[PDB]
Amino acid sequence: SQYVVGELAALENEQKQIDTRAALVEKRLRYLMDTGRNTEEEEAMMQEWFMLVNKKNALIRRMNQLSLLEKEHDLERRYELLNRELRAMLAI
Amino acid sequence: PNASQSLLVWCKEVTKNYRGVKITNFTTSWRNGLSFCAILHHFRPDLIDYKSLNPQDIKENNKKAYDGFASIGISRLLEPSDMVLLAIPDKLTVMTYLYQIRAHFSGQ
Repeated sequence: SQYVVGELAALENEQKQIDTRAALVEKRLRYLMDTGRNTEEEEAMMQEWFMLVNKKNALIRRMNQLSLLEKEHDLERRYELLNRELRAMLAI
Repeated sequence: PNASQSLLVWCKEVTKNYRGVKITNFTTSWRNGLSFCAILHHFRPDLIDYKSLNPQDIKENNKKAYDGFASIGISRLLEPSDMVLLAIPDKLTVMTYLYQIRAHFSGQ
């Protein structure tokens, strides 16, 4: 529980910064691609676009790994949760 | 070579000698679905029968590739209907999509 949410919270925050910068790189890179106004800023934005894509991909992979672990915990909570039902059934 | 050039070179290496594929750009070269399907076939030939594909079946070729890629973890950035009525495919979407396919197979 403890390790997971700490890490998910941090990643989810970093994902918010990525998506925020990327919306702006996109707006801009699209404007340059459509107008042809500056093939050099264009290429530099493309690079940045792709760096941002790389970051997001690495976060998504880290998130999914953590989510697996969180599912395995949850299942274990449910295992222990069933043990409680057995106990309470014996408290007569 | 810059990021576009290197991506384009990768696309041509991977699809080399696939019948009906001719890559010269990130727009009209992708419309008919073959190029995408050839990329899929090259990595995962168990997921698609390339020899039976029909070059004129724009919707179906694109669908097979998008479904093949989605089935191994690559998010859909294109729908088959984005190719309909002779639309030129959006350059930045096609590039990002190919970028994600290459990144998937490079262990990202």
